[PDB]
Amino acid sequence: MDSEPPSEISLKNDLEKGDVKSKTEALKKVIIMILNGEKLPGLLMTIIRFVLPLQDHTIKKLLLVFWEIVPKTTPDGRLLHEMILVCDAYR
Amino acid sequence: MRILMVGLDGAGKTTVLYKLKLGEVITTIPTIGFNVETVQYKNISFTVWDVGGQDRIRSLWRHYYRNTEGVIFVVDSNDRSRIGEAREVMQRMLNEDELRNAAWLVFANKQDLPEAMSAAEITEKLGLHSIRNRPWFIQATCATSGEGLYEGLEWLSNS
Repeated sequence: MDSEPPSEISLKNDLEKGDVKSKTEALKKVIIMILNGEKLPGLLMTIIRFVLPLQDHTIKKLLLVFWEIVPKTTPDGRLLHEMILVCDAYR
Repeated sequence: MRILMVGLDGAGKTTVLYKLKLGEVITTIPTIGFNVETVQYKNISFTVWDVGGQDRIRSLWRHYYRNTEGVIFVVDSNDRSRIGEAREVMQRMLNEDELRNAAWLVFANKQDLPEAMSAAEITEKLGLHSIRNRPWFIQATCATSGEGLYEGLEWLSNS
């Protein structure tokens, strides 16, 4: 997904699927559309839900990636708190 | 079947989960995070998300709401100071659109303790009678003995 700004409905579906690869790919697809500068908050609860505690680095690294380029803007699955869904289980 | 089990810290959520999964009473630590496990009961495989109840984590439950078929809300029946707080958490949880049709099962837990509030008392304090929009049930439990646990899984499976 080079740059496709309407694809956020499919990404939500792909983000949790019971297959780790699909989830990684989805979250990756979100990153590439934001970096170009395209739509991203719809997904947030889905994105945040699988990855949170785990020591399994790749999804964690992917989520960690998305928190330095848009964390502030996206708020469906995060909202505003001191120990946000950016860092609460990332302790 | 997808299940979300929450409640305030120390209610007994992880004790419940691992009693169900291992038939064992484990020595818990506060859960900073979740535990997720699959349990077989009578041809149903329940995937239970036990999400820690301390404040930081409490702020995160909303990410586990979506796709939830049923909600186990664990209450420490012996703690009277925090029952109002439980009531407050649970009431706005009931207002959550992703939790809209999910089956609501309250566990009044630590029923084994001498001064534990009764399930009826808890039902009045949590305002359970006022839920008309979906299925609810309250069950007295003791997670250490295992009492009431499977009666819960039973009720849940009949959603």
